[PDB]
Amino acid sequence: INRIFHERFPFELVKMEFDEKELRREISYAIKNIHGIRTGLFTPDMAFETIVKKQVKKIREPCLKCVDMGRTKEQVMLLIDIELAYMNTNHEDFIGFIRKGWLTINNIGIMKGGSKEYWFVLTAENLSWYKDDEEKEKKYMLSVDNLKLRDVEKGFMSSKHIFALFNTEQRNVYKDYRQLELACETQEEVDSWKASFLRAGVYPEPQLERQVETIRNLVDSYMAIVNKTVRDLMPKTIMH
Repeated sequence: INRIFHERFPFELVKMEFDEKELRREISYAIKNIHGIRTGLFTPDMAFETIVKKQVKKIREPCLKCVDMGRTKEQVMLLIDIELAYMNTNHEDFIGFIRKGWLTINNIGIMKGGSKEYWFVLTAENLSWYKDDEEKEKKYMLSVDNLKLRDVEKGFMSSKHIFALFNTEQRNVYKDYRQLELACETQEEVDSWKASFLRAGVYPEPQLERQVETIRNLVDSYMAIVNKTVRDLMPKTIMH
């Protein structure tokens, strides 16, 4: 049973919730107030320390519950007070810081081999084509952003219904050979694809924020260490 604790206890340490909006408000005001009258060149350190101390002070609750599940409690409190006395930034911290289907190729070059069906996956973020349906080859990748839909130039006979994907806002050609014409058996599939591409985001035919996020990245990294330590001392302090 006393080893149910020491495995329930980590659960009590992860019941803590943080209001990120209030957190970013406090970080911003901390940076501005620390510089005082100056505009500052580098991110202040006291902004990091002030936030971390506020979060560490909450660990007292689960630790006292674990004990209940005089001298023992006094030791636990002391082991938490000493966590607020010094910020050891050398302890392994960050030092120095939608639609799928088979589609054929209409414009065939030497690199295409022939007019064959390829497995195509469309997501909100990117586009991918594969020789098979295992989605492992990753032969061709194309981004949804900076992409535009195009129609086949007048004169093409609709033996197969085709839509074209052409990247227009990138210097990366993304292997857009002959405008990357993809054919379907019926027009309904082509229109469904075009709608899917546009829904994905395809074109239809202060520096203070970086500092705030950098502080947040550091605070989370440090508290990962602090939680690891308290998870280790509590099973030992109570035994001793």
